[PDB]
Amino acid sequence: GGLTCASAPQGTLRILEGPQQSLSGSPLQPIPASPPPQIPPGLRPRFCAFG
Amino acid sequence: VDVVHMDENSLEFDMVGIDAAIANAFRRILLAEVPTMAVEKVLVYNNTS
Repeated sequence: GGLTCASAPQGTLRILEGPQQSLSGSPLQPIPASPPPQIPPGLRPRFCAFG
Repeated sequence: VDVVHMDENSLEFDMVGIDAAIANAFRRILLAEVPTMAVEKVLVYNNTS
């Protein structure tokens, strides 16, 4: 138990978690565009001129 | 004058050969110068509504 000074280390291992990327890199999934306003069907001339 | 349709509370007719001055005179009299009866003074006694 003299606890002498040992030599300098050769290198460094570093352990850390890696993320999973099987999900991302996929084609994007955007929010679907709301439709442009379309005229309602069944619009008729309700007003007829008097006389 | 040619009457098209007349029931209660509606009347379509024609005036043929009269000018816009007299026709507009008749329209304006009907709008604003034929007299009727309408409520003017309201004497309230109680109104809890």
